[PDB]
Amino acid sequence: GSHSMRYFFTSVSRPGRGEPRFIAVGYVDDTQFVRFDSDAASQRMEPRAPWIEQEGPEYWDGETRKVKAHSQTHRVDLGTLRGYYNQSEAGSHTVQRMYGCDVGSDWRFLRGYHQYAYDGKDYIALKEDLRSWTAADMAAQTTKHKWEAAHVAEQLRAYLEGTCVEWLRRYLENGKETLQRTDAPKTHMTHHAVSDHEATLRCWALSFYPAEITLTWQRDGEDQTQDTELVETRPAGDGTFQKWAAVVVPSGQEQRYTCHVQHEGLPKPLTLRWE
Amino acid sequence: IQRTPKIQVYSRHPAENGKSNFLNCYVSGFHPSDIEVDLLKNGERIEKVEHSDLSFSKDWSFYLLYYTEFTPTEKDEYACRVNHVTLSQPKIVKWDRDM
Amino acid sequence: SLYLTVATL
Repeated sequence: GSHSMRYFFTSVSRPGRGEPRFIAVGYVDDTQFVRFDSDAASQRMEPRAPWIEQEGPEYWDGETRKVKAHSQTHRVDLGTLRGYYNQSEAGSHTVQRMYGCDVGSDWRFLRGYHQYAYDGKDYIALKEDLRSWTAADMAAQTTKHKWEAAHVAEQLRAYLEGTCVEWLRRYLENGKETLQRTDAPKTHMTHHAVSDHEATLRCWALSFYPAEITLTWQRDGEDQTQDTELVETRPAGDGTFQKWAAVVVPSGQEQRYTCHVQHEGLPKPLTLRWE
Repeated sequence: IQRTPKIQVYSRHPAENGKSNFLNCYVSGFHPSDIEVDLLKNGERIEKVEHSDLSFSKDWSFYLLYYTEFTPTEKDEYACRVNHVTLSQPKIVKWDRDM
Repeated sequence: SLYLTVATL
């Protein structure tokens, strides 16, 4: 299946005193493998997965050097943006950045990305063709003109199609024991009487990986959304994910309902029906 | 802009009295990132609580997982207390074994 | 592996 590598960066200004809070995390698919927190004592890029600990000293020194350079750019950006939007220096603001690459099922470059946000809203993003920019407003337009003249897209395209893909493949191999393994959801159903004539059926999907999944309820072979509830997919905390979907039904009619589970770790979708 | 946090309180493994587990409070869809999250035991804050590294979704809203190792009982009550700029007062979501 | 150069806004 396809795979991806992504880096997330968040910088929060602190007008009261000192420098912005900077936090960066790296991910391969749904597995975090590195992080950097300006508030931490190491002041170094740190491992968050066993398979990346294999990397030698030159790796960590290079990554640390580069991530620090990123925080400084963000620090500068927070100031530049404050001016563009003509904002006070007393309020705290946020700059976020995300970039990375995807490899298709053929393990070749599929797509790349590089987007930026200010105070939780799109600011500027590299288009899919990795040659043009999408600017949300006139502040972002000035940035766009500057990056076009400096040919920033060309430099990024080189990384996204080359370096990015090359390292993603390296990580996929080094951590193949987990990164290239799918964990099928473990499923079961619970029953809870809410009244003398009504009962709730909850369909559970546990300890699965990756996070992508679909849970659907059917009544007599027909999809049902009325009287149902599905919670957002949530992390179990051990690297896997969880989710459930519930439906309220007439006591005694539980057998008409079936829960359908689709996940790439499943050869065919699962179908559950209450006892 | 600002966005209010969605909250989910749940255990990593099926709740079983007397058996060690992990209590989770997953907060997502919020902005800005500054947030206060405490796990409570019978109303009191738990000290040994950790959280994942700050990350965010496609729409830029943030998410964080706060967790602590715990042992559920029939009496003890657990909940997650969340405070954010978008909230007039601290929000509290009690832990339900069936959710 | 992180990108090398980072252009400012």
